[PDB]
Parts: sequence; C-alpha cells; structure tokens
Amino acid sequence: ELLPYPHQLMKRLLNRISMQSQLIENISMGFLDNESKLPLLCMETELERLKFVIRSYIRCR
Amino acid sequence: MYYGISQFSEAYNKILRNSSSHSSCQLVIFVSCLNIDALCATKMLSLLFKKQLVQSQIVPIFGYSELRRHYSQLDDNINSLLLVGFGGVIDLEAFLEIDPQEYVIDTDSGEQSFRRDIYVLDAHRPWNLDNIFGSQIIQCFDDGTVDDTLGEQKEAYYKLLELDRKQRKKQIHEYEGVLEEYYSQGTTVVNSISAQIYSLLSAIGETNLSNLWLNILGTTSLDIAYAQVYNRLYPLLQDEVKRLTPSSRNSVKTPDTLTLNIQPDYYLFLLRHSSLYDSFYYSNYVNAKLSLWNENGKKRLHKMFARMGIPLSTAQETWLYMDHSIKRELGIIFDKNLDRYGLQDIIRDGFVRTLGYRGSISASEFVEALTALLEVGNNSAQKLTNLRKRWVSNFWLSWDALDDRKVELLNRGIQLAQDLQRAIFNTGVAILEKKLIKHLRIYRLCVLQDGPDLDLYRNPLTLLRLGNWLIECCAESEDKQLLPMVLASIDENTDTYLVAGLTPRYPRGLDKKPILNNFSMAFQQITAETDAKVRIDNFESSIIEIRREDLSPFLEKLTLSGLL
Amino acid sequence: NGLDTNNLSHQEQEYLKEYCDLITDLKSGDLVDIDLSGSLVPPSDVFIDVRVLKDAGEIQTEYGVFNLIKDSQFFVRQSDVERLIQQGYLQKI
Amino acid sequence: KIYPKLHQMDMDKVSRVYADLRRESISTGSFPITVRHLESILRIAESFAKMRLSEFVSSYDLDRAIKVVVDSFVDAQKVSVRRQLRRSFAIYTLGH
Amino acid sequence: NDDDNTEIIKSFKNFILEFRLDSQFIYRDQLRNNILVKNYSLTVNMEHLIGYNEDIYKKLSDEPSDIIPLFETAITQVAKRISILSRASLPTFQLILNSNANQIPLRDLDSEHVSKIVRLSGIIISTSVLSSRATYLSIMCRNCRHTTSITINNFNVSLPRSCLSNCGPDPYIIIHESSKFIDQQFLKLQEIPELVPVGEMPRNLTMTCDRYLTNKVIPGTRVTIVGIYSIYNSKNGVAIRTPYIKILGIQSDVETSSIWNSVTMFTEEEEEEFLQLSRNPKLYEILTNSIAPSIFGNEDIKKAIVCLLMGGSKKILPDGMRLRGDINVLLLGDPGTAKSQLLKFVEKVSPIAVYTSGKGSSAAGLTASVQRDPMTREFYLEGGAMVLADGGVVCIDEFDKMRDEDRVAIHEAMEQQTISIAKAGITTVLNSRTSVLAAANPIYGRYDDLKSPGDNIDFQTTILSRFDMIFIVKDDHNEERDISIANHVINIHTGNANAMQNQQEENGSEISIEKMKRYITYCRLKCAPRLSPQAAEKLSSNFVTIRKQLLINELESTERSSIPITIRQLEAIIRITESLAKLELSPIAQERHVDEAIRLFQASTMDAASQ
Amino acid sequence: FRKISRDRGIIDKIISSMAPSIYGHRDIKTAVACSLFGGVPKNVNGKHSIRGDINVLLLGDPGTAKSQILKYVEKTAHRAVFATGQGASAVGLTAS
Amino acid sequence: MSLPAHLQQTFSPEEIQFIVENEPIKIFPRITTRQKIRHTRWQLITTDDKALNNMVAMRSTEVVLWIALLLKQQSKCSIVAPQWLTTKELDRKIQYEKTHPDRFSELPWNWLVLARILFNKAKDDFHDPIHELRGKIQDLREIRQIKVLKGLKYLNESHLQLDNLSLLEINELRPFITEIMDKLREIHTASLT
Ligand SMILES: Nc1ncnc2c1ncn2[C@@H]1O[C@H](COP(=O)(O)OP(=O)(O)NP(=O)(O)O)[C@@H](O)[C@H]1O
Ligand SMILES: Nc1ncnc2c1ncn2[C@@H]1O[C@H](COP(=O)(O)OP(=O)(O)NP(=O)(O)O)[C@@H](O)[C@H]1O
Ligand SMILES: [Mg+2]
Ligand SMILES: [Mg+2]
Ligand SMILES: [Zn+2]
Repeated sequence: ELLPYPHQLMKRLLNRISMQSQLIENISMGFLDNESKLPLLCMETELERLKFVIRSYIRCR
Repeated sequence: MYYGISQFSEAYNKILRNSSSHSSCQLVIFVSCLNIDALCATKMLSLLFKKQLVQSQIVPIFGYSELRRHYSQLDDNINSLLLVGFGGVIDLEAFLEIDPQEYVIDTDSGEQSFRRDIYVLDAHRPWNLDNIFGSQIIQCFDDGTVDDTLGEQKEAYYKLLELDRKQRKKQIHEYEGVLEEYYSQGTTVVNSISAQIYSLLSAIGETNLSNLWLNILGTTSLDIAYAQVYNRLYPLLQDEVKRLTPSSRNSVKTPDTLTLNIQPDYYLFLLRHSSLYDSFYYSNYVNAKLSLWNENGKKRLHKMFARMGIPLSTAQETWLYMDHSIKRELGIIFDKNLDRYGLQDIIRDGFVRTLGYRGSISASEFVEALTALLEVGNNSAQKLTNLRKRWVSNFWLSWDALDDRKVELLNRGIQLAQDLQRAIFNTGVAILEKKLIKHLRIYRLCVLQDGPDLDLYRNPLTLLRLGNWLIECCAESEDKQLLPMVLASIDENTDTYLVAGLTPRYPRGLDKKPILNNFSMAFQQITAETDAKVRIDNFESSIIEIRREDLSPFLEKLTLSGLL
Repeated sequence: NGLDTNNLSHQEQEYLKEYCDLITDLKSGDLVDIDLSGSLVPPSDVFIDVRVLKDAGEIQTEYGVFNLIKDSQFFVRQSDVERLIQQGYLQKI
Repeated sequence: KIYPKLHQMDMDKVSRVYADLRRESISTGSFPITVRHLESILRIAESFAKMRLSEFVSSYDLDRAIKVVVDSFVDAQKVSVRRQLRRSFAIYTLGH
Repeated sequence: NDDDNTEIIKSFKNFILEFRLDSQFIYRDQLRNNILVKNYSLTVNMEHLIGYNEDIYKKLSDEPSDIIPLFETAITQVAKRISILSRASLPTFQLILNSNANQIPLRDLDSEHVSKIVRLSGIIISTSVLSSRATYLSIMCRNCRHTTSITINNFNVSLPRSCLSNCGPDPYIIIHESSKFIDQQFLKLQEIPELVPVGEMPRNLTMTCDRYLTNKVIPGTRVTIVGIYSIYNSKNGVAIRTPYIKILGIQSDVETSSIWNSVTMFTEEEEEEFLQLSRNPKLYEILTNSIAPSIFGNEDIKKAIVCLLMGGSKKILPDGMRLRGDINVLLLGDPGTAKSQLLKFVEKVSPIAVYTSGKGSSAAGLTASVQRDPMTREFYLEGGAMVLADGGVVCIDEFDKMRDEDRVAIHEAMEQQTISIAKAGITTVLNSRTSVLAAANPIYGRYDDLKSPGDNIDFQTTILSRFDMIFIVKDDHNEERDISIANHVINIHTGNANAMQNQQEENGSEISIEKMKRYITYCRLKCAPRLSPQAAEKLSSNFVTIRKQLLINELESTERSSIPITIRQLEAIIRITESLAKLELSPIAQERHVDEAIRLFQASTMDAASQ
Repeated sequence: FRKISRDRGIIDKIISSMAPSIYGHRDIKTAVACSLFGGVPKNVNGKHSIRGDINVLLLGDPGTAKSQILKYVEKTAHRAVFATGQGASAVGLTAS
Repeated sequence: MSLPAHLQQTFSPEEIQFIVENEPIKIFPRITTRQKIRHTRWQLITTDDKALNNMVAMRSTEVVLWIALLLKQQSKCSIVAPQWLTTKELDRKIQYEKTHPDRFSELPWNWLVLARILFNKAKDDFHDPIHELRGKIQDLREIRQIKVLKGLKYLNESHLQLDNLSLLEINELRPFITEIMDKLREIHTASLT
C-alpha cells in the first residue's frame, strides 16, 4: 500500500535540516579566525545520513 | 639547515596549520614516477594525511618539463606543495619562475609569510645552494648533509650574496672558488626518501608495521646501485622491526598473523616465486662471478648444482612445489658450498613478510615486482606524450600493488619481473658476445643499434636494469679499470637514442668512500657548447635523449671533456 | 538526466522533456534541501580516495574546484565528488 | 647451436629483386616465382650466416643469397632471353 | 597403524575448517556450495595446502595412494558437520587437485615417477564407455551364512580368504542388491605434437578417472592432467607391469566445453565482454583482420572464413525436413597463395576442428571405419575425421589429390549432415554436422587463364555444388602488389610483425585466438537469425538474375557450366546472410546483411564461374 | 670450429669441400652447402609458421655427378634417408 | 521508475548496514572532550549529543555505531565488542543451536552485520583471538542455514513463524519466501468459490 504521509514529522525534519545546514556553515566562519574539527565532520556526516533517509523515503513513495 | 632531522615536526605541523580544512583540497603532492623510493615515501605520507583527514591531491610527474606544466596550472587556493624525489639539485625558484614578491603576505617587524610553501623531499646531491640558503619559499628536508658538510659553502654563499681592487679581488675569487668547487661534484643519492618520512612518523608518534614495511621497501630499492647507503640504513631498520614485533614466539600460524622477520634473504632473483635454478641464472651478482653469459659459465652453474647435491630436475621445480627437505637444508648446503665459487656474498639477512597463509615475500622480491609494474604495467610531441602518459599510468599499478587487498596485482608484477629479467639477460649476452662495449679511455661506450624486443629500453628504468647488469658484470672482473659507462639505445619510431651515463662501482664485498655521477655535468656542458638537438629534462639528469644523426658528434665531444 | 534520441517516437521525445521538467520542479521547491536525484546507495563512507579517470582540466562544482589531471588521485569528502563519479570523470567507489 | 637473426637493412634490395623476378616471370613456361621464392632468399641468407657460424645475417650473406637465387632463375631461361636476363639482372648476379 | 591414520585425518579436517584468505573460509564455502547442487566433491588447490601446513603436502606427495583416501574421509566428516543437524546419508566425497608443479613431458615419465603426483598435458585420443567399480560390497558366507561388508577406496583389497566368524577356503559371495558402485572411465592421452622428439611416433598413456571427473572430456581436446603415475599387473617380458595415471584433476585449456548439451558454462565477466563486442560498429572489420594477421591480402577469403566459423542457422520443419546450417568453402588456386596457411589457421581458431590432407586420407579414415575388437571378436564402429570434427570445421588440404573413391564418401556428410553405414552387420546413420573448408590446385598446377574455365577444374558438379563459396585464387604479378607483399613478408621474418600484431590487439584493431574462439563458441549458442520479410524480396530478385546470367554465359560457351548455380546456391546466399547476423548477435537478418552476402557470393562463386 | 669460422672466405672453403672429388659444379656445391646447413624455422605469436629447410632440385643431363652429390650428402648429413624413383611409394615416403 | 528495480520490495545489504550503524555501541575514547570547571562541540540532530561532549580518555561510554567507526578510523577510539561476541557466549549459542533443532537461538537481530563491521574496522579490540571469533561466527552461520533449509519445506498459504532469524538472514530470503508464498496463495484463492 501507499501509506499515509507523516505530515508534521516531515515539516519538523525539513526545518532541522535547514537550520543544521545553516549552523554548519556558520561554524565554518569561526575557522577563518581549541579549533578541533571532528564535530564539524560529524555534523556534516549526520546531515548526509539524514538527507539520505528522507531522499530514499520520498523516492520510494 | 633548512629543516634538519631534529625539526621535521615543525614542518609537518606547519602543513597541518596551513593546509588542513574540511572546506577544500589545499595540499598537492608532486611525486616523481619512475622512482620506487619516491613511491614508498608518498604511500606513507598519504596514509598519514588520510588519518589526519587532510584533503590532498597526488600528481605523478615524469620530468622537469611536466613539473613546469603542472606547477604553471596549480589552482591559487593550493598553499602547500610536496616535491617528493626531485628538485633539490635544480634552482626551483628560477626554474618554476617564482618571484617571492608575488607570493608574500603579512610582511609585519623582522618578518615574512607566504601564500605557498614548497617542501622538497630529495635524497640527491649536490644540493642547489639557492634552494638550501638562497630562498624563503623553498623548504628542503635534510638527513644532516648541510650542517655536517656545507659549513664552508654557507659562509661562501653569504659573503658573496652580501658583496653586491685588491681587497675585493682577494676575496670574491676565494668565495666564487668555494662555490665553483662545490658545483663540479658529480651527482649521488645519500639517503632514502622513505627513511626520512619514517623519521618524521617517528617524531609525530605514528609508526606501525605498515609504515615500517614501506620504509623497508623504499630503502631496499637503493641496494642495487647505492649499496654504501643501504648499509648505513640497514642497522636502523633492524631495531624498528624488533621494537614493533609482538611478544609471542613459537607462535601458531593463523590467517590474521602478519610476521615481518629478519632472516636469510639470499641475493638471488625472485627465489620464492621462481625455481632455484632461475634464481641463480638471472641474478646480476651470480652472472658476474661465474661469467654466465657464455656456455662455460652455464657449465659452472650445473657443476655447482651437481656438487651441492641438488638434481637439475629439482633445482628447476617452482619453489613452492620443491621438496620440504631441500628448503630447510638449503642454509647448510649454501654455507658448505658457495665459498668454492666465491659466491659467499649471496648469504645475506633481509626482511621477509608473510601474511596469514599466503606465503612469504622478501623486501628484495617485492621491489623487483613493483619496478616491473612501473616498467611494463600496460608528431614526435604526440609520440613522446602518449608514451610519458603510459609511464604516469603505470605509477598507479605499482601504487595499488602496495596494498595487501590487491595481491593479484603483486602477482602480475612478479610474473612481469621474470619476463623483463629474461629480456635483459638475452640482450646483455648479445652485447658481451658481439663485443659491443668499446673502450674510449675516459669511459666505456655501448650502443644498441638493433635487436629483439629493443622497444623495451625506451623506458629509463629498463635501460637502467641493463646498465646495472653490465656494471655488476664489469665490476667483479679483476683486470678491468673502473670507468664510467655510457649506454645508448635507439627508438626506431621517435628516431632518437635514449642515452644513460652510469657510474661504475666497487665489487660487491670490498669495504670505500663513494664515487659520483659526473655525466650530469658533462652532458649539460657539451649541450651548451653544441648546436645539437637534445632533451635534458629527466629528473635523473644522467639520462638524456638525442636525435640519431647528432649522437656521433655528441660522443666525439664527450671524449674531449675534462669533466668525467 | 537528473544530474540515443533517434530511438524514441516524437511523443516520447516530448514526454521525456516534460518529465525531466517535472523532476526539476520537485527538487526546485520545498524539499530542495535534499537532492532528490541524488544517490540511493547509503552514505557509509566519509572521505574517499578517487582517481581522475579522464582529463577535464580545471572544473568548478558547487562545493569547490578540482584540476582533473589524467591519472592524479584525490583524497576528498564523498559528498563533493559523487556527481563527478556519476558523470564518470572519477574512479574508485 | 646457431640460429641467425636479421638486421632489416635489406628492404630495398630484396623487394626490388622480388619485383624484377616477378615482372620477368610473365614469360609463359618460365620458373614459378612466387612468395615462397622471396622467402627462399631469406632462408639462404640465414644458411650462409650459419656457415660463418654467426648469430646475425650480414649484407654479404644477403648479397650471396640474392646471387644464388637470381643465378638459378636466369640459368633456367631459354637461350633466346638468357642474354636479356643476364644484362637486366647484372647488379644482382655480379654482386659477389 | 590406525592411531596414525586418525592423526592424518584430524589434520585435514582442520585444513577445511580453518583455511581462510581475507574474510572467507573458501573450503567450507566450497563444500556447502557443492552439497546443495549435489556434487559430492571438493577441488583443492595445492598452493593453499602448502600455505596452511607444508608437512601435510610433504605427507601427501611422499605417498599419495595412502593419503588421498584419508583426505576423502576427512572431507566427508566435515561435509556431515556443515550440512546435517547432529542428534536430531552422504557418499564418500571425491578429492580433486589443482596444481602449478612443473609439467612433466609425457615421454619423460619413467621409474623415478612411479607412485608420485605428476602434472602433465596431452591430446585425448580416446574415451571408453563408463564402467562400475565398487565402493561398498555387501558380503555373505556361502556355508555358515554370516554377513558383513567391505568399504573400498580405489587406489593401488579383495574378497577375504577366511569366514571372519570348518567354513571353507574362499567363503564369500557379493550381495549385489546392497552393494554400492561408482563410475570409472578410461582415457588415452597422446603427447602434444610440438613436444614429440625428432622422428618418433607420438607416445601414448592410458589413464583412469572416476566419479565427477568422468565424461569431462571428448576426443581431440587438449588437456592438462594432475594424477598419480602408477602401475597395474596386466596379462598382456618378465617382472614387468604397465604404467597408467590415476587422474586427480582434468583441466581443459580453453574452456572447450567437453560433452555438452549447449549448457550455460560461460561467466558474466566474459559474457559482458562479448555483449559489448557484438555492438562495436566496426565488428566485421575487427574479425576480418583477426583472421590470419600474418597473411597479406586475401580479404574476401578472410571474410568468407569468418562466415564459415559462424555458419548460418540449422532448421527443422513440421515436414520433418532438416536444413543444413553449415557453410562449406573451396580455395581453388595457384601455388604459394596462403591456402594451406589459412587452413592451418582455421584449425586453431575454430573451437572444434581437424586439419587433414586429401592425399593422406581414406573414405573410412574420413567418415567412419569398421574395426574388429580382439577380445569379443565383434565388429564395432570408429569415427574418422568428419566424426571427430563434428560441430566444427574439417580442413581438407590437397583436395585435388584425394582419390575419386575417397572424395565421394564426403558427399552425404556435406549436405544431409550424416554418415550412413551398412557393414559387417552394423547399420546406423551417424550424425556429423560440420563445415568443410577445402584447398586445391587446378589441373596443370596454375590456372592457365587463356584455357577454357571447365578444362582447368577437375571436380564434378556433384561436389562443386556442395560448396557455398568457391574462390578461384589467381596470382596476377602486379608490381605494386608484389612490393606491398614483399615489405610485409620481410617484416614477419625480421620480427617486426610480432610487435605490430601485439600493438593492434592493444589498439583494439584485432582480437586473440583465445578471445575469438570463445566469441565464435558464444554466437553459435545465442543466435539463429531469421530473414526479415524484406530480405526475401531481395534474395529472390537476385537469384533469378544470377540464373539468367548463367544461362547467357552457357549460350556463349556452348555447354553446361563446370561451376554451377543451383538452388543449393540460393541456400548458400541465405546461409551467409544469417552468418553475418550471428556476428553482431542480431535476432534477425536484414537488407544490409543481404547486400554483403550477395557481394561475397559475387566475389567468390560467381566471379569464379564467369572465367 | 670457432677458429675456422672466422677464416676470411670460410664459406668458399666449405663450398669447395662439398663432394671434394667431384670437379666443377660450384653452383650445385653451393646449393648443397645451403641445404645441408638449412635456414631458421619461425613461429609468429604462436599463430603462424615459416619453413626453415632449403629444398634443392638437381635437373640435368646424364653422367654429371647428380647421383654422386646425393650419395655424398647421405654420408655427410646428421639424419638422412635415400630413395629412388619406382622404388619409393606415396606412404613409404610420408607415413602409413 | 523513481526507485530502481532491485530495491522495489526489499533492502540492499548496504541499507541493512546503514540500519545497524544507527545502534548504540560501547567505546573507550582516546580523547578527553570534557571541559573542567577550574572550544568546538558536537551539536547533532539524530542522536544524543550529551554523550560525546562528555568523553574522558579510557572511561567507557556509549555512542551511535556510525560515530564509533568514524572515531576508530582515526586512533581516537576503541570499540568494545558486545558480550555476545565472546568465545564463551558464541559457544553457548552453538550448543543451543545443536540442542534445539526446532528453533533458532536468541542472537540479536544484527549479529552477522555487526560481526562483519567490527572484524574489518575494529580487528584489534577483541579480548579473544579474532581467528576463533571468525571461526564461531561461521559455525553459527552454517547451523542456521541448515535450519532455514528445513523451514522452507513448510511454505504455506497462511503464515510462517521465524522467531530469532537475523535481519541479514531475513533479507536474503525475503524475495524467495514471499514470492513463493504469494504464488501458493494465488493458486489457493483461485480455487475458492
Ligand atoms: N599473401 C601472403 N601473405 C603472407 N605470406 C604469404 C602470402 N602468400 C604466400 N605467403 C607465404 O608463402 C608460403 C605459401 O605457401 P602455402 O601457404 O602453403 O601456399 P599454398 O597457397 O597452399 N600453395 P599450394 O600448396 O602450392 O597450392 C607460406 O610460407 C606463406 O606464409
Ligand atoms: N664433374 C664430375 N667430376 C668428377 N666425376 C664426375 C663428374 N661428373 C660425373 N662424374 C663421374 O661419372 C659418373 C656419373 O655421375 P652420376 O652421379 O652417376 O651421373 P648422374 O649425373 O646422376 N647421371 P644420371 O644418373 O644418368 O642422371 C660417376 O662415377 C661420377 O663419379
Ligand atoms: Mg598449400
Ligand atoms: Mg644419377
Ligand atoms: Zn561361514
């Protein structure tokens, strides 16, 4: 079956991807001026892992 | 001086500070292809920058003409360069057309900084002084040569740089006299580039068995031509194998155990991967002691196997299938018998790696495989370029064969090495039977005009295999005077000769101060004097190309040259 | 075409255009933050070694600039090169 | 023991010899000169290098072989054309 | 002694269970994969056995006949552990060996090798019927009726001389109902032609294989064997006994398929190379230049040899009428034109072929001969060159020097694709579906182009009509062509052509013998193309033009033509039209194939008849 | 052998030594010398092969040492076989 | 269509890896990120951020498996294998499997997937010698494959029960079990009036 769409869940996640992707860019402006880079690497690879689940979800439906 | 051995951590931390970001690629490594030591150095250095997450690009380069082309087109965001295996002996600031005023930033204070660093990882000498003293952008790494050897040149360089009439005549010709003696030294390799990067990994605290194997491979490649250097470094490699090898002994073999032993590694050709007969027949050293090109030399080989008590039918079995009793008795058979033939020097201890159940490879056998991948792994401007593209393409076959996941590509290499050494031998006998080595008083000349599969010898490395075979052969004969040798080979398609100048060397067991390749000056000085067409663009500047009709005029002025 | 026309009937040459235009209308809107035409192989991989398989010189891409010199190798974040891998300029993974 | 190789400096001589031998073999009852008779000049040149016990065919072996093959072709012709053929082939018959 | 065998067995169970490279337990996995498809065997590569524990290889190679049957039981014990639940049967597994030990030339086998594992190679000249050996005898006593059994392993045992518990001196009979048996086959292997010493007849071994190695070969295949060189006490000298090989691993060199009902033995890594190659826009140029690359010119003969290697398509009507799909070609011509060098090439590219000389041949030696078996004293039938070449090409060189009684035996085998026999109370029609490629000279050696074109040719219209393309290969003495050949031939002798043929293969302008043999073998199994309805409109309008042309040429010549056009030659142009569609793996044949098939027929049979 | 092989004119010494008791016929002695040493047999990438042996036809008048030249080569060659006219069959040559 | 054919009704093994990488794993950090009372910070949105900003070298902690593998790719972590990846606990499960033909043992849903990930990425962090762990993971893989082949003799129009089968062992069987039970259902429902 085509299951019913998670309306409020999807609006929430598409906010957090927009806010988090702005945050990763803002933190990359501090690096122009400790200064350890693992949390930047994790915040970026988490958005790739999350954007994949939503793309794979929408492409499926 | 520029970065001494004590201060490689500062040069590395400077790379991290300048060129680490998650935003962009910022680091470029230019590596000379056609150099195994530069390959093993660059493999270690990439595993390091992988672990630090430094985004980087590796570009293999054939020669100086391609160095200018690739440098000319670097994206201006690239702010660190490593030049691995070349450029120490050329003025890089002049050659690349740098003016530091176009590179300087934040000049304030007794201070400078620059938008690019150029770090030179090179083992060749004599160092160009305008790199080692005369530049702030070029940043050489050192084994110790500068502080130990260059103190008179340092002083002469600065007093001449400051001095932009008796009191002047009395001094300007003293200091130019010191530089003029410092140049007018022949070329030599004095260290491995891989042992330099392993001493950097030792400063950072990154050493492990994978980096140690690449250190052993890179350093072993010197043994054929710079034996005097392999023997300095070999004691230091033994200590690191002990330091990193785990506690267990009388250990059970399991698919997961890597063992990197120090054990007998006889000076024979591809022993563990060929027969015991082909091991002797195709060895440079054996051929040199037995005179094994002519059929009385082949009799001396059979007469030796018969006296050792190994049937020819057993000696010719592939070493895996050769019987369990011979393979453990072999240390005793050689320690009894080799002395009769003077082959005693074949007994050697070396590094032997075995992984799981897949059977041992020695560092010697592994570099024979990796070189065979560089050599044969796959309108004259197109005819050169579509050939130099092939030698850049082969670098990635040798690179991928350093990975343990890719043993099938090492096994390609081990088959190709046995195809090459057979062709070298079948050509080397033709030279010695037909008397093609002419004695020209100052040097020995050899010129391959025609022959079977002659189209191999247009790769600079394959010409140097045949060079090292003819050199070992001469260097053991007690009547010949040691003389520089010139080895030339035609390409019938480009219509040039590839010409290589070779240093002789002392017999493999005698134990002197080194001798230096002064063809690198003699070819430049004769080239500057003549109107002939040549290429002087190779990184091993003992090797040149010349159009067919210009060769005899060139050699005619080489014999007159006082520079050899 | 999200990233042979002789074989198609004219209605199919037309339909393929109208459907490529529909795909770009979905990703050009809300839901733009995820590249819907992107890969369905999961991102198990962070940085990758990639070997540049064809010469293409200096090229731009949204995230940065590469000089795609024949048989140079890059170690770079998978998410930057993934479209160049798909176009076949790059090799490995 | 001996198996001689070729230096490839022969190309114009052997090709003109074969072209001449074929062109003069238009005569009706003449010897059947064929590609297996070019190939013969190359076999005979290798046999002379074996007699000198050499691993390489010289241009003197290629001349002796062309002389043997041309002389044996010309001697098979009728007296009515043997003069014309000796006169035509002189650069190859008098080569050794 | 059975403490010692239990340790040898335990040490090989642990080879199967522990041997690993990378993540994968390659012998546990191979056992399970073989159990599911129900072949109870394991192939072991001996480099891995040496890699695990060299003492085991030492034990094995010292006395194979006593250690191989201990590794077979170690395999069965693992096979139970990995495929049956304990505490909730399989036969004895075969061990098959792969090796890279040095090949011993077949004539160098001698007393030094008795009982050793020996690797070698040769041409299979014969295969027997299957025979049954026991692996388990059920047993019962004649007198006291005690019952037991004997497990048998077939290396280097017999019925017991004592009742085991007077009961008598030879007490036991075999209960056949409860016994179990295995297949055994005898081969004969001749040595390879390029390894026979000067002036000797090629030497021969008999050898035996059993279980999953039976039926793995056919006569004419070139094979490498691993086996135990060993001895048997035949009744056929003094203190003397006959050598043979117990075969432990056949390995056919080119994947020549053996006894094979067209089954899908290809692998996806080569099938996807062929399926790209089919779709190359230049494919017919590539295959034409890959035929005999050292032979200059002869371009149409190479184009026709490519058609002959594919054949057309075989058809079977609701009538029951069978249509020939195989193409036959005649190279009739002047001396030294590469006719025999092209036959010696098609013998090597074709996946099955036989080269023969018509002067060295008989009717019986070509088709099938009646032999008399010296033991049964019965007659039996043996296949000649046409039966050996079945499904392939027979190359008949010197076809003009064949006797008139021998040439006629070929007439059935060229059209109806059978060999009928009625001799010594045997009668059969044997199948023999081959292409014939033949080479010949005219009467008077050269073509004598001024003489009548029927007075040059010896052959009757009965045999000439059985050839689909006849090439009259005239040699023409044009000086520009003779220089172009002279330069080419010298480049072969001087060794330049070797490097050029290597460079053209690397350039993709040419393909190797091994690749081409496997491409031909694939096309024969994936395509049998039909004519499109528009291809019939062209082939009909053409063939009636060819007959009008012939009738006019006969009216000038005042006689029946010696080279005919007949309806068997319409089917030749149809069959060529299909061969060109098999090349590119087309499911159908089209107007572009019909244009090239009419062109090749014009350049061969019709320009040969026109003379 | 190595010493004499570098005699200037070794070919013409060896040719003069073919059937040394038969006078003249230096073209036959030359042809016999070439056939008796042979050329080099060739195989090309494994695909193709070329004949290295040299075949010779002594055609001519009676009582001219054609048969004595052949009976000398039977003494001189390593492995040799002699056959004659009506005494030789299709499969006494060849094989049966 | 929008979704490739080989994904239309099932997960790729790489998607089954991606699902398993979302689980918590215990680690020993080799970095102290914890700031003292006497700097960059993680700020994640799919997992608990409060575990990573509080790392202290060599005191164990739990993190999501895809972060443990990303830290272990540098020297910056070591991954503590679960209790069931011990030669004791694997050998109790092998005994359970042999003892109960009728059932699969209570291994966790991800056991093959997690064994394959950690043997490649964390090969040095096992207390037992990894060649005996690989050996027992294979012993378990093979026994469960026999029990699966026994289970397929019962394909049905109504249902099956497959209690402790792993996600990777379900995912290989999915396009066979469901495709055959679908045709058994179509053949059955067709017979009904
Ligand atoms: N076109 C050619 N290109 C290359 N080699 C050729 C060519 N024509 C002839 N030769 C060579 O010359 C010889 C010809 O002999 P062969 O191939 O046996 O001739 P043939 O056509 O069968 N003549 P024949 O048996 O006399 O009717 C071989 O060694 C060939 O390789
Ligand atoms: N040129 C010659 N020099 C020396 N003796 C010769 C010469 N020609 C012929 N003889 C001798 O005379 C005889 C004839 O030679 P023979 O080989 O028998 O003749 P032939 O040429 O084969 N003639 P034929 O048999 O009739 O065809 C032999 O005894 C020879 O030794
Ligand atoms: Mg022929
Ligand atoms: Mg006579
Ligand atoms: Zn009894």
